[PDB]
Amino acid sequence: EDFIKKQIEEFNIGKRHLANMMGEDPETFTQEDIDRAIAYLFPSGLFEKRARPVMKHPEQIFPRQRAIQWGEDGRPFHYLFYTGKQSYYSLMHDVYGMLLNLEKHQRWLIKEELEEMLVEKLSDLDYMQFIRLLEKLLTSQCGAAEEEFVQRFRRSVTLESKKQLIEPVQYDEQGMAFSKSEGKRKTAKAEAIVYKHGSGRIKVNGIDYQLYFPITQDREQLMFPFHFVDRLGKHDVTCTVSGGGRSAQAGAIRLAMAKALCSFVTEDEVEWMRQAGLLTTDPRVRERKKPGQEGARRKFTWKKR
Amino acid sequence: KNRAARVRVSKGDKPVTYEEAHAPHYIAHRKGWLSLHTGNLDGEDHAAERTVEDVFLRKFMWGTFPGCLADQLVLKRRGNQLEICAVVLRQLSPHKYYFLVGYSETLLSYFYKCPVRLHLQTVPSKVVYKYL
Amino acid sequence: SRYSPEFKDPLIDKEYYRKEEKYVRELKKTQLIKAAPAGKTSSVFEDPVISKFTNMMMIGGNKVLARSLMIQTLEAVKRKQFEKYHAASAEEQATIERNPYTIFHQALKNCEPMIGLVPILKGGRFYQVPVPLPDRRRRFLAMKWMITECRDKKHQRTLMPEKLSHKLLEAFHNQGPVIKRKHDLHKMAEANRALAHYRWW
Amino acid sequence: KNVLKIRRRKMNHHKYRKLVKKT
Amino acid sequence: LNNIFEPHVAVRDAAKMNIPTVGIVDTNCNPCLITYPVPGNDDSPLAVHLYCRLFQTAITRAKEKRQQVEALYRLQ
RNA sequence: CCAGUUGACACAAAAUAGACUACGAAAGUGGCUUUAACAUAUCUGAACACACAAUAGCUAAGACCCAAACUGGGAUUAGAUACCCCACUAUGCUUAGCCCUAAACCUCAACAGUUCAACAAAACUGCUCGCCAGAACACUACGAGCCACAGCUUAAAACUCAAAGGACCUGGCGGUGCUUCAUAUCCCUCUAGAGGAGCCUGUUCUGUAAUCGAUAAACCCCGAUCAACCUCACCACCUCUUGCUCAGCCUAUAUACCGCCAUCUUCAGCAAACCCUGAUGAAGGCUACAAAGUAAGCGCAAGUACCCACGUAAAGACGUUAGGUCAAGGUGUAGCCCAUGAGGUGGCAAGAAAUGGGCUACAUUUUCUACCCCAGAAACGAUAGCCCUUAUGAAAUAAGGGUCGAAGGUGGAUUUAGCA
Ligand SMILES: [Mg+2]
Ligand SMILES: [Mg+2]
Ligand SMILES: [Mg+2]
Ligand SMILES: [Mg+2]
Ligand SMILES: [Mg+2]
Ligand SMILES: [Mg+2]
Ligand SMILES: [Mg+2]
Ligand SMILES: [Mg+2]
Ligand SMILES: [Mg+2]
Ligand SMILES: [Mg+2]
Ligand SMILES: [Mg+2]
Ligand SMILES: [Mg+2]
Ligand SMILES: [Mg+2]
Ligand SMILES: [Mg+2]
Repeated sequence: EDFIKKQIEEFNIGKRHLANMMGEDPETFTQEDIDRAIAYLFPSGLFEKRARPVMKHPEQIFPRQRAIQWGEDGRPFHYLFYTGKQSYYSLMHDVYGMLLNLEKHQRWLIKEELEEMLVEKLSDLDYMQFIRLLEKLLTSQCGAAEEEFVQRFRRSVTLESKKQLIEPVQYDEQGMAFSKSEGKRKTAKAEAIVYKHGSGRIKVNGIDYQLYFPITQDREQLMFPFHFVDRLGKHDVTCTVSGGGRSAQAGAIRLAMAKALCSFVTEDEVEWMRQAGLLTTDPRVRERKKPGQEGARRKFTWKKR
Repeated sequence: KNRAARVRVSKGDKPVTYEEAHAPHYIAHRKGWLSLHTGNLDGEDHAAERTVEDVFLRKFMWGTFPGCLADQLVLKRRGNQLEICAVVLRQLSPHKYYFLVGYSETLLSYFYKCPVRLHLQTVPSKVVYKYL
Repeated sequence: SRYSPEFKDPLIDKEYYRKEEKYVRELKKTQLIKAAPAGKTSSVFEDPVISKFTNMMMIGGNKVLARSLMIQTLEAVKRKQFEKYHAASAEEQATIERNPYTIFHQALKNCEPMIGLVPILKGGRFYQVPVPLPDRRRRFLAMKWMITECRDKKHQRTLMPEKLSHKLLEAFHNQGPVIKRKHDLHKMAEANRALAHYRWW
Repeated sequence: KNVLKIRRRKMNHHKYRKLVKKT
Repeated sequence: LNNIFEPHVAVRDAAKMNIPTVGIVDTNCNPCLITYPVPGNDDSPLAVHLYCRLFQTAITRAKEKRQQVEALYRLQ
C-alpha cells in the first residue's frame, strides 16, 4: 500500500515540475495542456489506446480498497465482518429492515458496475437476491422516498431512434427548390440536385437517361424512390455521378434521389422510406482481399479435408 | 501458437524485459519501434544502406560495453545527429565510464563524419512488462 | 458474414407503405436498416417472384446479363401470346393471360411440385420417406428444375433466348421437360409409399 | 471382485478336455 | 441447524482454532465438540425470542460492568 | 388343418392374486380334492460310514401337441456346428444298477452374549471341528476308495522369477441412455470452380562431371515473389593442410537447440501462496431456502485499425505431434585436416509410369465486336509444340504475327467455401 502513496508523491512532484515549465500564470490547467503535450513532446504512435502516453494525476486513476478493518482490540465496522463483503450484507440487512418497517406500516446495473461502486467482488446469485429484495421493496406499498432510493441504483430510459434529420428545402443558390444528397455502393460517391418541379425527363450527368443506361433495371432503380413516394414525373435532376461503374452508380443515384425526396416530404413517408431500406448504405461493400486465401472468403480446397 | 518474441507464463519473479515479452501481431500495437531510422520509408527510397548502417552501429555499441546491453539501441537521425539511447547498467566507476564514452564518441565522429554520442540508462528498475 | 446482428432485413414492396399503428411505427423505427440491391425494386408491377427467378438464374454470378436475358425472353413470349390473342378475336381477355407475370405464375403452378423424395436413415441405411416442403422450398425446387432444363448443356443448336422462350411456351399448357420431370418424380415417390415409418423428425 | 480368476481355470479345463477328446 | 439436513460447519472451524463455542443444541444436533451445549427447543418463536432477549441483556450488563470496573481499577 | 362363432384326442403348464410366509441340515415349490406333514428346542463333536440331489450324464426302457445335442435348406457370409426362420434324436413326467460335483453363495458356521487397509453384509470375546501361510505345472501325472472306464475326495515333485492375488486415486473411452448442442457445419437443400480434358506447375524417383528441405499428418504455384556458369546451395581437373577466412563445412547426430507457425480452439479455463475434505494413500476442493474458495501469474471478455461494435491478417491460457529443420540461417558433439571446402577451369531443365494447386471450353456463354449491352459467325471446342521475336544469353520464360489448330459432348458415389 505504501508503494501507491510513493508513486502518488512522485507523480505529484512531476506535475509540479510540469506546471513550473510553463511561464504562464494558470496553475489549475485542464486537459488542454495534456493534449498539447501528447501532440508535441509525447507522440508515441502505438496503435493501441492503453500503452499511449496518458500521464495523469493518479489521485483518481489508482483504485482504492478496504482500508482498516479493525481498531481498538479488533472491533470491525459492522457485525457481519466475518461473512466476507460486510458492506453488501449490511446493505441487504438494512433493506430487509426497511421491508419489515413498510410491512408494519401497511435500468438495473451490471455486476461489474456494482463492484466498482462498492469495494466487494460480488457474484451473480447474490446480485439476483439483491434484485429480488429491491423488487419486493418497490412492490411493498408504492411510495416516493423508497422508490427514489431504489432508483438511485438504476438509470433513466433515454429513448433514441425516433425522428429523422429532416433536411431543409434549400431555396438558395438558384430559384428552384433543389436538395443535395449522396450515395454509396462498393466505393462510390455522388452529389445530386433533384429539383421540385419539372414534370418531364431527368438529365443524368448532363445527358438524358436514354443513351446512358439503355438497360431497364437502371431505369427501375432510378424510379424506385419516385415510385415509392408516388411523385414520379414532377421532378428534374442534374446530378453528377462519379465512381463505381454500373450497378454501383445506379445504387448511388437511387440513394441520392431517395435522400433528396425525404428532404422535403411528410414525416410519415419519410419514416416509411427510412424503414423500407433506401437511404443508408448496406454492408455489401468492397471487402478486404484475404491474403491467406486465393480469392475473397474462398479458402484452399483440401484445407481441413 | 507463435513465440516470435513472447515468453509464456512459468514462474513469477523471473528476469524479463519489454523486448523479451511481446507477440508478433503486436509489433506496432502493444510494442513500439526500436529503430526509427531513415530506411524503411515511403515513398522515399534508400533503405538497404540505412538498415545496414543501423545494424552495424547497434552491433558495435553492443560489443563496446561488455555484458551491459540487454536490449538494442534506439538510433535517431535528426539530419546530422546520431543520438544513442542504450540500456546501460551501472558497471563500476565513473572515470572509466567517461573515458570510454569520450573515446567512442571521438572515434565515431572522426570515422562516420557525423557527430555521435550516447547516454547511459541510470535507472534502478528495468522495463519489465510481464511478471512471468 | 458481414451482416451485423444490429441491422435487420426490411421489406421491398410498398403495398403496406401507404400511410397498433403507433406500435408498429415504433418497432420499425427501432431498427438499423441496410439498403436494397439493384434487382429488387419497389415497382408494384415488377412481381418479386420474377425477381427471385432471375436471382436463381444468375449465370456466371452476374445478375445483369441474366436479368436482361430473362426480360428479353419474357417480352418475346408476351409478343407471341398477344399475336396469338390480339390478331385473332375481338376482346377475349379471359381465355389468354394479359401480362408476363401471369405467364410465369401459370408456369410455376404447372411446374410447382408437391412431394419431395428424401433418403432418410435410422443408423446406417437410407429409407424412401417423402418429406414435406413449404411453398418457398417448392418454388425454389421448380426454379432449379427450370434452370437445369433450360441449360441442360446438351442441345448444341438453338440459342439461349429462343430455347427459354420455347420452354416457357411449352410449360404454359402441360408441355415441356419440366412437367415431365415433375411427373417422373411423382411416380417415383408414389412407387414405394409404405416406407414413411422411419422418420426421426 | 468380478469373474476374472476363473478365466484361466476354464482355459486349462478346456485345454484338458480337448486333449482328452483328441486322443 | 441450517435449511439442509446438516449441522453448521462452523463447529469444526472453531475446534480447528481453539474457541470455546456455545450452542442451542437440540435433538437434531450433534453435541460432539461443543464446549457449552444448551439443549432447548428451536421451533417455537417465543423460545428464540426469550433466548435473544436474555443474550442481549446479559451481554449489555457484562459490557457495562466491564467498563465500570475496568475504569475504577485503572484509576488506582 | 390360413381368421373361428355351434366341438373334438397327451406323462403339458402354472394367465393378476405370486405385492404372499413356509419348512427342510440344504436341494426343493406355488391352478385344484385326499393318505400321510415341521427330529431333539442346551450347542458342537466323521472329507476312514447310513442319504438327497442341485443342473447334467452311462446302462433297461416307458413317455407330453410342447424343446433343443445330430439337424438340412437361405440374410450377412471374408473365414460362422451360435446369431436371423420349421420341428426333431440321449434328456424335461416314471421305476432300478450308478461319479455326487457345483457359485449345494445368503462365498459371512451353531450357542452365550455386549455396544471401518479399501470395498463394505456394523464393532467386540469364549466354545467345536475344517482351511492354508509360492503362483503357472497343481479341478493334474502318480497313490488309496467308487459297477465312472471322458469323472469324483485328496492329489505332489523338476527349469523360469522376483513373486503372485485383491482393493484403492482422478483421468483417455463411452458404435454408454441422456442434457446443453454443432448453422455452412452435419444429413436432409442448394450457388459454384475441379472431377472426362488444353496451358503454368511439382509429388513416389529415375541420370552423369546437373545434393535439394518430415519434401504423409502442416508438401504436390510449398520454400521458388520460380532452375542459361550466378539462380542449383550438387560433383570433377590445375593445389592446400593460411582452405579469401589467423579455415570452414549448405557434413550428421530431431533422442540434445535458437529460429518462424498451422493444428486442436468452431475450448474454457491452468495455478504459485494460503485454508480444508479421505483413522490425511494413491487424490479432490464439490450447485444462493447455499455443502470451502480467496485464488499470485496466462487468458476469451476489452478487440488490437478499418467497411461503426458482426466481418478481415493472427492467435485467444498451463499445452497437443523428443512437432519441420543441425542444411530458410547460426549452434554442444563427432568426421573431412590428400574434403563431403574448395582460389581459377567443365557439367541440367524430360515426366519411364500415375496425379493434383491456378487460367480455360463441352455451347451459342469458346469472339465479344465501331455500341458494353437496341446490329450477329464456325454450327463445336477451331490447343500445345514450332518459326519471326519484344530480353538476352553456351540449352525458354509471360506473350504479339504465321502454321498446327487439338484433347472430348459435366465425365465416377461427388469435392470444397458460402446463412450474403
Ligand atoms: Mg462342528
Ligand atoms: Mg460326536
Ligand atoms: Mg443330484
Ligand atoms: Mg425339440
Ligand atoms: Mg426327443
Ligand atoms: Mg411337472
Ligand atoms: Mg462337496
Ligand atoms: Mg453352485
Ligand atoms: Mg522432420
Ligand atoms: Mg495456429
Ligand atoms: Mg479479441
Ligand atoms: Mg485474420
Ligand atoms: Mg521436432
Ligand atoms: Mg571439394
